Order: sequence, then structure tokens, then C-alpha cells
Amino acid sequence: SRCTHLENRDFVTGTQGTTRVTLVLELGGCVTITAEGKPSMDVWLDAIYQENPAKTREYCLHAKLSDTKVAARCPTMGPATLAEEHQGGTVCKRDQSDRGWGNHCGLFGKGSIVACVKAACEAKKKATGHVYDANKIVYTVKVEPHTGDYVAANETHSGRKTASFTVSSEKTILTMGEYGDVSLLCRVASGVDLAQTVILELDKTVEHLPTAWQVHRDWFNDLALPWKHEGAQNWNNAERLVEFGAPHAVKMDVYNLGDQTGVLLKALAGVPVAHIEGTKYHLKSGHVTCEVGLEKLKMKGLTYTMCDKTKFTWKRAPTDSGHDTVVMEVTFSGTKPCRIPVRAVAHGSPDVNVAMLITPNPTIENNGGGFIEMQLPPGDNIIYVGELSHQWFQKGSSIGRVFQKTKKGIERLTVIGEHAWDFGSAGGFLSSIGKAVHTVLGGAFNSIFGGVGFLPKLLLGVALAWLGLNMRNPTMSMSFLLAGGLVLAMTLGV
Amino acid sequence: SRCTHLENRDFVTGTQGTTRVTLVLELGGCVTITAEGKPSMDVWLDAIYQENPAKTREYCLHAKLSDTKVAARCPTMGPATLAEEHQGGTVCKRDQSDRGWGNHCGLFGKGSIVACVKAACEAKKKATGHVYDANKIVYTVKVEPHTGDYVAANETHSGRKTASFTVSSEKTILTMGEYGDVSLLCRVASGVDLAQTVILELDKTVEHLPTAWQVHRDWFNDLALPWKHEGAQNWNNAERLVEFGAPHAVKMDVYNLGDQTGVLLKALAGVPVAHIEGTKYHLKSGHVTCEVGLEKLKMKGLTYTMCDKTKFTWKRAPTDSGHDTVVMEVTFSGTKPCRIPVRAVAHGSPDVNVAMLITPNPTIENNGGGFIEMQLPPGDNIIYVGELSHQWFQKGSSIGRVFQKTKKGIERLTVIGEHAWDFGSAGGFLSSIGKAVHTVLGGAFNSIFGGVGFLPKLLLGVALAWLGLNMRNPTMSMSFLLAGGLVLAMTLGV
Amino acid sequence: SRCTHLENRDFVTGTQGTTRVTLVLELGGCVTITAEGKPSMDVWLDAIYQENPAKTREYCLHAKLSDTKVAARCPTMGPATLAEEHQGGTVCKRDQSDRGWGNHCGLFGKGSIVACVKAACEAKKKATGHVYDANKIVYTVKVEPHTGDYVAANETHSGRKTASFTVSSEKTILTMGEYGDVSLLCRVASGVDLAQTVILELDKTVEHLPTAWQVHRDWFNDLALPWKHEGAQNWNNAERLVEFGAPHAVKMDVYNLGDQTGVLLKALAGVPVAHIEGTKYHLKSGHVTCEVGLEKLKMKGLTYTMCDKTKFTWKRAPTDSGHDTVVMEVTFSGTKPCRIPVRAVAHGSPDVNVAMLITPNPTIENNGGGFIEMQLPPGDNIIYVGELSHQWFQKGSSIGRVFQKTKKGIERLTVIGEHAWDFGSAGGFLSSIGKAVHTVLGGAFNSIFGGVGFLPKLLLGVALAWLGLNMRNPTMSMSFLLAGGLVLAMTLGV
Amino acid sequence: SVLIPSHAQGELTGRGHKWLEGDSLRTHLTRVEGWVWKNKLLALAMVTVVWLTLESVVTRVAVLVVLLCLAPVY
Amino acid sequence: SVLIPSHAQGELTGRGHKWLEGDSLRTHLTRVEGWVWKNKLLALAMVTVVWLTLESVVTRVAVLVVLLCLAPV
Amino acid sequence: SVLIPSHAQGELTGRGHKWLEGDSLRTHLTRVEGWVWKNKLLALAMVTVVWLTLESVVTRVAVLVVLLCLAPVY
Repeated sequence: SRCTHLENRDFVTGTQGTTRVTLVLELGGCVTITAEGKPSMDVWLDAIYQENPAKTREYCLHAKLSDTKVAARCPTMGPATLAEEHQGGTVCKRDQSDRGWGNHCGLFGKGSIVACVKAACEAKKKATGHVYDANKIVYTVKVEPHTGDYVAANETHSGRKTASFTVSSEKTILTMGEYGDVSLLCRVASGVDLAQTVILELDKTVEHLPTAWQVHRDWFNDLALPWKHEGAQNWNNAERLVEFGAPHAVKMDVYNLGDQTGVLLKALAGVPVAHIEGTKYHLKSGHVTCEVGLEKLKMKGLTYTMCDKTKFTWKRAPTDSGHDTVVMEVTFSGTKPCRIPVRAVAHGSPDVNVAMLITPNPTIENNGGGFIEMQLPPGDNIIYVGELSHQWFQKGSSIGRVFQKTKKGIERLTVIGEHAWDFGSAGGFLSSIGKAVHTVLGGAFNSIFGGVGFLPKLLLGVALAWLGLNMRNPTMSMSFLLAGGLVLAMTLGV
Repeated sequence: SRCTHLENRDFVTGTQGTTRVTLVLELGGCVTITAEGKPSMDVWLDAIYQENPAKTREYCLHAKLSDTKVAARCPTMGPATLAEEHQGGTVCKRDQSDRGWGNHCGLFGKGSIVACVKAACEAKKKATGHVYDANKIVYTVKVEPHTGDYVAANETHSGRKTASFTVSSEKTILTMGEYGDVSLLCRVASGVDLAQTVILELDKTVEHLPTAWQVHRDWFNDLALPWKHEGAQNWNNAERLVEFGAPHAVKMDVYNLGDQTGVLLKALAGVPVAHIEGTKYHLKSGHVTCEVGLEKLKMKGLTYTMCDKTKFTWKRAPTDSGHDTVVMEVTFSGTKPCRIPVRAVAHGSPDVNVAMLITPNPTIENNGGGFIEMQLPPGDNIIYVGELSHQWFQKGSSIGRVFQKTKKGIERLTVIGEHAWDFGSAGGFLSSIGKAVHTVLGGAFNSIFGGVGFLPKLLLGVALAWLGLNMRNPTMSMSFLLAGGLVLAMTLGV
Repeated sequence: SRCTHLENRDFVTGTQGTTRVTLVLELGGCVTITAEGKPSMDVWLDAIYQENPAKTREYCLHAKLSDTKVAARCPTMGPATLAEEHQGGTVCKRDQSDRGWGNHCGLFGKGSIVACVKAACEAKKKATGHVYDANKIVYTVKVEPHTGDYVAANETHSGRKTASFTVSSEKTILTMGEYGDVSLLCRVASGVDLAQTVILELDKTVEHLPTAWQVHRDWFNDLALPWKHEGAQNWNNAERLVEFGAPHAVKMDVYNLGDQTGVLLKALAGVPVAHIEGTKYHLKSGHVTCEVGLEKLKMKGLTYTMCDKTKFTWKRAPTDSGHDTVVMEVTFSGTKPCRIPVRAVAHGSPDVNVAMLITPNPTIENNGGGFIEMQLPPGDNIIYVGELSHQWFQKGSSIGRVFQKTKKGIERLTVIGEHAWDFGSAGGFLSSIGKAVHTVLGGAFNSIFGGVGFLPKLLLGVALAWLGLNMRNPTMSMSFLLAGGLVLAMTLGV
Repeated sequence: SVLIPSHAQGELTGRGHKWLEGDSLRTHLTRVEGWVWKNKLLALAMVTVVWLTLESVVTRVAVLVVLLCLAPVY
Repeated sequence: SVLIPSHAQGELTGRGHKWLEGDSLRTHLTRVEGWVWKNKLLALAMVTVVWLTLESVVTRVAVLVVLLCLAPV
Repeated sequence: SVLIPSHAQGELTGRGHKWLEGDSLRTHLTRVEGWVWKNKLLALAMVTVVWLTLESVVTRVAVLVVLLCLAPVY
């Protein structure tokens, strides 16, 4: 199946007789959902995108200057003036210069000078920003059944099915041939917080650069650069990129601060990448919450006869997948449609079959089948397929597996936030309480420290720790210690 | 007299029997030399320059990339190898990436991948540094006789003379006609410290940007940018502008950090400007110490007859100068060669003459003119030229003049350091002790706090004052408090 | 019985309540398994080998240098460069040399110099590292019926049978002629850790050196020599063998540090030897845990009648074995097929028979005489074969036998480690507890002191003891001293 | 990443034109002001906690100054 | 002059490709360690001054930590 | 086994070219500093144990010097 390809994968099992299971799909991830007597499914989120989003204020990065003009008058007459000073698209400065008989004034002292220039952004040095509309965003989810066949990453799997969700059409049914029907419910209101994300374009034909960035809205609105809205002809605040030198008697210099691209791209350091492929603007990082209903699923070939035990052969020997699972591929030559008798035996025990199969009831069929994936307990084991056999030392330990999965859980919690509590739960009391406590505490923490640097956050944590330790009474001492500990813990964890 | 065209004018007065005087000549400044019985002189420094200076290593600011190549190998088949990795002009990086049956390999695990790209510098985006040679540098000093003519700043005075000093230059004499010879001896290598100055050229073609900068050598030699010398064909450390994304299974991306011109110009903020003219490289700052010999000067027209008291008229009425002096110009009708009778009296005391002329023995000549410059005491005065009379209120006060001179002395100390103790000095203990104490104290302070910066230096001053407060014993407590206060005061004043 | 040919031998007895037994066979060892109701068997591990294993890395031991180049530049100019600096297979260095008029330099000071040389390796002076593949390794086990005939070490015994275990193999049945069938299950990948060992090949055709060595992977990765992979053309880090002298004005010398084979062979002191045979790579140390099933083995010739007691004669009079047994050979001339009446009696009691026979039931047949190996208690005894008789004195004592077995046990435990608890194991508390505790404590100790030398280990032990004597009041002092003693003892006892 | 450090101020002097106005205490205070408006809630929190907990006026003033100066640069 | 402030680190996250590695604990530990190894003499001078002057273990730890963090300025 | 001892350094001197630089006090101190930087944690462990168990400053200095000098070889 597809989700053996990724570094990131997860497993969830429906408890005895459960009809549906809830998931949070993370873009660039996978979940394998399994239940007794139900065919195993791979479910993942493939794309989040919109066509021609809305625009927002557009910045400039490299100014082009023209028609420099200057005027000045002597040390006792009225201030100088230029017509361009009242027009649009011009930047001007007013200053005083020293003059005297040396340059044809009648008196010695401070005369007046004014300079003006015309400013327009260079051809391809704009920075456009876009925002998504919740009424138009498309989420695409894909589902794949565990047939007994394997296909590479550049090959078309015949069982792949697609469901596209908008704010309308929140629920869909997918039909999967012999395996039956599966139900998907995915409300977009639970997904990415669209109010706070902006897509930043720069120039998309520049090779060796990403096509777009996913910057934060508050950060985007604070940049000190020239800017305008779409269609307008005259830039606001060319002053930020045009600077003036000190004046001579009757002349004054206009300087251009140059292209800012290198400063901008250094500021964007930590921002996630986004993509553009035409009319379509893709996020490459996000998540959705869904409920999957399994009741309409059914097994294939459950009534077949067993294979001829002597006919099997390996096409690929068993190998470790890196997810604590073993993968195998078998070939067969007897009467074609039949059921494979795979099993595995632990050393030092009476031949009990201990394998847990991810692909249930494997079959061989006309021009298909043969792939197997299974989990074995730690230690020395033997694998049997009919008369064919192989050996396997399963590395690791039970406590190691528990720790590994706990670490994965902590990582998910810190990456997805409050929505992590909805992963794989049967709903109810524990999950609801966890989510409520998490959200109410996180809101306050985000309110007090949103946008602050990691170093100042750590520094305040240390200060609070010291001050609580030094506090004059126990209650306040503990309160300050707890506050410092909380800020330190969260800053170090994130 | 050119000295009237600028602020920063300095008056130096000798005494009868003074053979010669020492001056520190600065760009954008000038001195008028007055003597008890000899014509006044104008002396100033016009240019410090070299022709075709020697180069130093060039830096790139906008990388051009081409012909990316990528290769990879499976988790057990050893590291990847690519032909271009050993050539020149190429940037390469090798890393590990995940593999598995999803890709066309035998095992699941970390493989090897390597990527390379040809790097160059774009057509006109290279900063280049030049350094001066002490045996070729040229200083130009100019001297003007201070005749009674007046000439605008865009027009050439027929009497001024030029001295082009080099390391191979002796004491030189300038004739300047009837006024007699004047002598100059300028000590090259007494001025700008050429061992730590670099002229930075960015692109002399662009319109709205200064043509050169005078950066510090200790700052120029450490700079995170690709660099090479003039004759080399391939760049070193091109890896400073290219970046590489996290690898996929069989691909990884090459990124370009763009043009750095805007961050460079931001760093150069405080640097002084320089200039380029064809083959000539000019500084626009610096100073040189030079001795001027007045020995062979003579006054003109000493044997001429006195002009008629009548037959004068004004051409420009008396007006206030920028330097607390009065300037005027008169016309005469009659037999031309003669001496102007000029005097001034306090209102209500015609017996005493209070004028101090900057132009001794004013004359009118067959084709000359009647420019005059005077200093008068504060208050109400009358100016007489023959029988022409004019009233004049002289603003200011004696305390104000003393204050102005003291302030300018402080500024010269701030600008040229210990060399200030040589300005206009006849020698002796004041100059000797001042220069010795200044050089030693300044050397120590520069050794400790040379490159630390204003606000960090001020903060350390505050810390030192706090330490002096904290130290328990009163006497060194106070001494250290005084030390902290002194460092604070000096770092704030400079 | 091949067990007689070797210095090292071990006996294991199956009590009648058992039919399968656990062995850990050691390459170069040998074991006799016997049960009162079954014919005895000789089983040993013959070889561990692979064909054409993988190549990890290759080092070079004698650099070849060619086409030296050098260039220099004067102080006032940019550093020198050579094209060889940007090519494959070259090593280069740049430095500063003093120059002046004496070298046509034009100015006194430090210039620049650069030198380069092409580097390769001599035809036969490479060193190749090979690694095994767990899915291709072969273990050979051999079993011998203990026929009662005898043959020397350079002769082939008709009853000897072979088994070639691999990961593919499972429990195998060997048929042994009239004696029946025996079952073997060997657990490949439970023996030597293939992830830690590298087979190091220096050269095949040197007449007076071993063909291969076995070395540890952590050591082999840090050999600090020039290194490469098969098929790659240019060496990495030839700078480790080329060395550069200090420069003259315009010359620099390149030195070669020569052959390293001597220092390598001196560093390898203490590692096990390996072997190479055509395409096969053999280890010469290692072990395999196996379970051997004795059911369906049956006696030979129980139906025969007893021999003519008067006809026997000696062919090889009784002799003392190396393993505390007696060995003899008889000849007979009567009706050939018949059982040998062999017995022995202690001198103090003429009624009780005392012999214990390793041969299960000796008989003579049309071909093959009578070899007998038997055990007797310490003291004076008489051996009878029918009328033929001989007199024997058995050295040692029961206490000595117990002590010698204890020595054997300790030695095996020290050599093989954890697997010692499986030798002759049939489950049970003592065996299980021993293996568990040994695993835990041995792993803990190894993680701390793995790879550390004996002298540092002894010094740490002594220092810990001394610091315990020097330690503060609380009782934990004794534990500190005990820790030092423990590390010292565990270092000394091995 | 390319990291060009800002040129030192006091080592070079003259009377010709300078490229731009250098960094200064007024600039520092202006930047602090710009930061405070965006982070007012945390500003009030930091001022109130120290003003309440510490005992001496001068010490509180010093700590406030140090905190404000340190806040924006990172 | 125009100042484009650096983007906040933890406000926005996920599992896609990031642009470049932003300032983090690892980076700052590396910076302080390298700086100390660059300014050894000064580092030991400050450390010993504080350790000698300040009276209590916890306050010495706090002051040393803060100073080492701020040292690169 | 053949074991050629390292030539003594202090017994010969001159101003001509030497074959290859040998050991010296500064070289050993360089190796000590490099080792300490490589194994920071172990260095602090060794320092703290003795700082806690030995009361006399001179004794601590002596033991620390001995341990540091022996560290690179072991």
C-alpha cells in the first residue's frame, strides 16, 4: 500500500465492534485504520488549495527613480517651491543650505532648498500577498484498500479513490469494488486557521527559489516598505527607499537604497513553503479532522480453498520496513484463485501462530496478489508460507515500543495543538476533558506570549524561577515558580 | 579670498619675527594666515588622490547558478559519486535520504545522495576593493595671495598657485608675483593612515548612488561572501550564497539567496564617501601637517600715493560675513594706482580707530578692485572710506566670540585627535605635554574599547559606575565611580 | 570418533527422561552427546563462510607521487594559484615565504607560495574491507556415527554426514545408514554478531602472511588513512600520507612518508585470523546454538551372538586419552559377526563390573575392527576382553574431576559469554536466572568500559578504591570502595 | 546565511559627506517605543510584576530600563 | 533605513518543507559555546569574577546563565 | 616485536630544516584542550568529583593537572 513509502506513518485499531473512528489527517502523513474482520484501509490528505485567491496590500522591493529636480532661494527670501511637490508619485525633501556672495546671493546665511524625484517600482520586484476564502477552499482526501498487490511511487494504483471537500458537501460515500463502501465526514471548519495565513508570491518564474511562502498575517502587515493596493498607479511612502544627502549651496543629491530581496529572504527564514501551479495556490502544510465509517466494508475471497503448500516461492525475501513491520512477496504456480496460509512461530513455544497481519486474509488471484505485511513480537522467530520458510530476529523490546509510540504522541501534540486530543478517540469524557483543559490554558499562554522571541521567553522564565525561589511567602513563591516552570517547559518543548 | 566661500574657516595670526608656522590642513576647510607686517595668505588642501591604485580581493553579491546535477545510491551500495564534485567553479553537497521499496531499491533505510551546481557572479554585481601605495599618493595644496579682487566660486582666480606633494617632494617655493615668494613643506605620511583604509567600488555606472566608499580594512577582510583576486577564474566559498533543501528519495533542490546589495549598503551606514574620476581615486576626507614659511613676503603698493578722499562710491554696501566680520567693495574714479584710506570709529569717540583689517594696506590698481574685510568690536560703529560713511550695528559679544573659539577647538580635537596640538603652535611645553598625554591616554583607551560601539560602551560605563558603587571601601569606591563617570562622559561626547 | 583428534572436547549426557538436547557448537571445538538408551554421536561445527561478500571500503598503504608543481608571488600582490588545485587526484598546500631583492622580489616581506602533487597508490599496497550478508551466510555442521571403527586425521570416514544451515534452512533430518536418523535445528543469526565484524584483506599472494584478518567495525572506520570505494577513481585525504616542508624563497619540498604495512601489522596485535579460499571467505572463530533430536536412532547388531572368548588379541594396547579416558583396539579371528565381551573390574571387589563405555555396544563385522573408548574410576583396575586381559592404573580423583569440569565451565563462560548458559540447558530456574542476570549486568558493564584499555581500567579501579578510603563519613563509602574493587576484579579475571 | 556586520562608528572621521546617519541612543529609544505598542499587554505585565515585588525605587527603575533595552533586539 | 524584522519562530508550524532553519535552542547553544571558545580569557574572567563576588549558589547560576546567553550581543 | 623508541627532542638543535615537528609542551596542551572540548561532560564530571571530595586548593590543583595531562593519552 501507499503509506509504506513515507517516513511518517501511524496505526489505529477500532476496538471490538466499533463502527466508526475519528482521525486528524496531517498533510504529509498517513494512517492505517484496521478492525477485526474488516479490510484494512490507508487514508490520507493530499492537497489544500484554492483558485485565484483574494489579494492584499502589495509591497515594493527595488525603486526606480526619475526626473530629479531641485530649486533654491537666497537667505532672506521666501521658501522655494516646485510643482512636483503637490503631485502624486513623487518624493520630496525641504532643507536649508549655506550661501553667500560666493554663489551669487546678496547676503550671507541660511538659504532654502527643495528637491523632488519620481518613484516607481521596478518591473519584477513586487511582493504580492494573497488570502484564502473559507467559502472556496478545497481539501482533497484519498483512500486506498490493501489489495494483495504492490506498486511503486511512480505507478498508478487501480484502487485509489478520491473525495474532495468544501464547506459545502461535507460528507461523501466512496465505492471500492468488491471491498464495499466507506463513509467520510470532514468539516472544513476544523482545519487550518485561514484568518492568520497569507501567501507571499514575489516572482514565480525565478528558478532556484520556492514559488511562494506562507507568512503570518500580523507580521505581513508591519513591514516598512512602499505599498499599494491592486490597480492603483502611485505608491505610498516611497520615502522608505529614497534617502537624501546633505545639500551643497545650490545642489542636492538623491540616493537609492537598492534592492531589498536579500534582506527579505533572510527575514523569512523559519516560514513554511507553499506552492503555485497555475490558477491553483497550494498549501503544503495543514491538517483536517474527519470521521470514517466502516460498516459497509466486507472481505474478499473469504470462501476460497487453501493454496497448494508445495508450490510457493519467494520473489522478495522478508525485510524490515522501519515501522516495526516485516514485508514479503510470494509467487505461486498452482490453481490460481486461492488463500495463502501464512503463519509465524516464536522460538521456545509450542508452534503457536503469533503473527499479526496488516493485510488480512491474503489471496492469490489471476494476475495479482502476493504482497504481505505483518508484525511479530520481539525476539527470535520463524516465518512459514506453506512449505517455504525463513527466519527473523525481531529487534527491539516491548518497553521500547511503548516509549517510541509515546514519543510520537508528544510530537503530534506539540505540532498540532489542541486538535491532537481528537485522534483515534471514541469520543467521550477523557478526550473532551483533555481538549477543554488544553484549549483554555493554551489560549492564555498564547495571549501573553504570542509573537515573542524564544530567548526573551526563556529569560523571563529564568527570572520568574529566581523570583519565586526568593519570594517572601509560600503561596506566592509557588505561584511564581509554577509560572516560570510553565513558560520554560513550553518554550523548550516547542 | 576663497576662505569666504565656506564655513569651518580658521584664523591664524603670527607675530613680527615669526619665521614660519605649522598647519594641519583638512579637506573641506581652510586657514587665513595674518602677519604683523606682511600680506595675508589663503592656504587650503584640495585633494588626496592616486592614479590606478592596487587592487585587493573582490567579493560577489548575486550568484548565478547553472546546470544542476544529482545522483543517489541505495542504503547499502555505498556513497554516491558525481564527476563534477572534483572540478572548479562548482558547489556540491552530499547527504542522506530515506529509501525503500516505494522507490526501486532493495532495502528500507538511509541511502546517499549528492547534488552539484555551477556557480558564477552576475554581470555587474561584484564589489571590488583598492588600497593606496605610500610611494605614489599625491597631495595637492593651494595658496592664494588674498588680493583685493573678488571672484565667485565657479570662476578661477588669476593669482592662486598649486603645490603637488609626494613622498619625493622637497620644500617648495611659490612666486606669486609682486607679493614675493612663499614656502611650503608638507610631511607625507603625517596624515591619513594608509595601512588601514580601503576604497570600495561597487558599480560606478549607476545613476543615484555614490561612486565609492572608504571602508575600514579590519572590516573588509572578514566578510561572509564569495571572493577571489583579479586574475583568478573561479570563485572561492560559493557555498555562502547557495542553500540546499532537505532531500527527497531521489531529488533535492538548489536555492539561491539573491542579491545582497541592500544589506551591504545598510551595513555601510556610517562610512565616509570617496570619489572616482576616470583613472583617479580621490579621498574626500583626511588631513596633512605642513609648515608654511612667510619669510620672503612683501607688501604691494607701499610706495603708491594716497587716493583722493572723494571720488569713491559703493559697489556693494557693507554686509555681515559668516565668521563675524564685515565685507564690502568700493569703486574709485581717478588716477588709478593708489592706497585706500579705510577706518572705523565707535559711535561717539572719533579719536580712536577700532578696525582690524584682514587685508592690510588695501589698494586700487589699474585693473584691480576694492574688496575689503574688517573685524569691528560689538555695538554701534561708523565705517569711513575716504568721505563715504556708513553706520553699522555689530551683533554678538566678546564672551560669545570666546565661546565660539573654544567650541571650535573642541570640535577639532574630536575630529583629528592628537594632531590638534600642532595647529598654529610656536612649540613649547603646552604643545609637547598636551600631545604626549593625549597620545598615551588615547592609545590605551583605543586599545581597550576600540571596536565596541556606542551603546555597548555606554552600558559598560554604567556597569563600571555600578561596580564602583558596589565596592565596599569608600575611597576606591569613589575613585572607580569617577572612572566610570569619565568613560561615560567621553563615550557620550565623542 | 573425530573427538579424539582434538585438544578441546566436551561430553554431554542426556538423562533417560529426555530425547532432545541443546548445544552451542564452537568453531574449533568438539562435543560428544550420549544417552544410555541411544548410540552416541559426534557433532561439530566445521565452517562459517560466505561467497563473494560485500566491500565496505578500501584504504591505501603506500602513496605514489608524481608531477610536482610550484608557484610563488611577491608580497604586494595576490596569492599564487595553480590549475592542479581544481583537479582530481592532486594534493596541494599554500604558505608564506620570505623574499626580497635577493630573489628579484622588488620589496622585502612575506610573499605567497603554493605547491601541488599528483597522488595515487602502488599496484599491490591496498587494504580492502569486506562485510558479510546475513541472508547469504552458510554454517556447516557435521555428525559422525561413532561407528566403532577408527581412521586417522587425513582419512575419510564413510559414516560422516553434513548439514548446511542458512537463513532458508529449518529442522533437518540426517540419515545415517543402519543407525537411523538424527534431527538438527540450528538458529542462524543467533551466533557471531555480523554487524560488528569486518574481514580485512591485505594481499593474497604474499607467501608468509595470513590471507585475512578479522577486525572490529568501530576500529576499521577510524583507520586514519587515504580511503576509497570500489570503482571510484580518486582517493580521499591523500594529505594523510603526503607531507610538506617549510619553504625557501621560491621552492618547497614534498615528502612521502612511505609504507605503512609494518605499523598496520603491529597495530593488529591480538585479533583473530580469518581465511580465504578461492571465492569463499571463512571465519575461524564463532559459534551456533542448536537443538539436536535423538529420537529414531537405534542400536546396531543387537541381534548378534557373543564372540569366541578365546580368540582375541591386541592391535593397540590400552592408552590414556587426553580427556581422562582409556582407548584400545582389538583383533579377532573367529566367525566374524559377533559382540565383544568387554568388561573391567576394580582390584578391591571382583564381582561388580565398573566400566562405562562411550562405544554403545561393541561388535566386530566382516569389515572394520574393534575400537573401544571407556571410562574407569580412579585407582587400580583390570580390563578384560574375553580371555585377553590387561592391567591399568587411573590417575586423579573425583574431587579433581569436579574441579576440572569447573575450570572448563569458567573458561567456556569467559570465552563465549551469555550463550554459556544454554550449553546442555533444558530450561529451568537456574539457567534462566543466570542468563537474565548475566545479560543485564554484562550489558551495563560493557556500555561503560567497552573499548577501554586494561591500564586505564586498572587505574580507575585503584583510584576508586583510594577515593573510597578518602571519602566522607556516610556508609556509602564502602559501596564506593566496593565499586572500585568490582571494576578491578572484573578487569583482572578475564 | 550571509551575515555582514555593521561598520564601527568612531574609528573613521572627517568633514566630507557621510553615507547615512549612524545608530544612536535616540534610534534605540525609538525602536523600543515601536516594540512596546505591539507588545503592550506583556509590557504592563512585566512592569507591574517587578514594581510590586521589588522593594527599592532605584533598583526597580534599573531593572525596567534593562528589560526594555533587552526586549526588542531579539 | 528599512528594517524587516525576523519572523516569529513558533507561531506557525507543520510538517512541510521549511525555508531555512530558524533560531532555536540548538543554534544559540552552538553560538554561546563557540563564542566562549573564541573569548576564553574574557569568559573565564567574567565567570570567576561572578563566582567570587555573588554569595549564593542559585544566584551565581542565574547570573552566569544570563551573562553567557547575552554575551554574543 | 620491533619497537623503535621516539627520538629525544632536547638533545639536538640548529637552524636548518628539521624533518617533522615533534612533541612539545605547547603541543600537549593543545591536545589537552582539544580532548576537553571533545568530551566536555566527562571533564566536568572529573572536575566536580574532586571539587566535592578534596578540601585543599593546592591538592585539587595538583590532581586536576595530573588528570588533564593524562587525559589525551588515556
